[PDB]
Amino acid sequence: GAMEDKVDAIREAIARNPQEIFQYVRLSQVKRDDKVLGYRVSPGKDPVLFESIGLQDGDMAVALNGLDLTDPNVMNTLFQSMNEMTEMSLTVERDGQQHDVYIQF
Repeated sequence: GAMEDKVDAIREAIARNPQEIFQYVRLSQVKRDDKVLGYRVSPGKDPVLFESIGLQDGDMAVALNGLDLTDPNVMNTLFQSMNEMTEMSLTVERDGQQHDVYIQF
């Protein structure tokens, strides 16, 4: 009950300031031969949000709100655009299997 309420209070703050999502969901580039495969996703300031979205440790994001995360320049665009979005749809590869996960702010 209290974790759900805490997750709702984080979401509300993200809704008001979407870049705050990056305090909770950390992305770190994965490369193979100098090509970016995507971003390893890990929990940030309070892991409850990362957990609530359906993310697990070791997941690699390959698409985010329709942005192809193999594009070496796309992070520029992601950050420029985040404050304009009201959800995050993520496609992650998890032990070699893709999953779509979702949070509406």
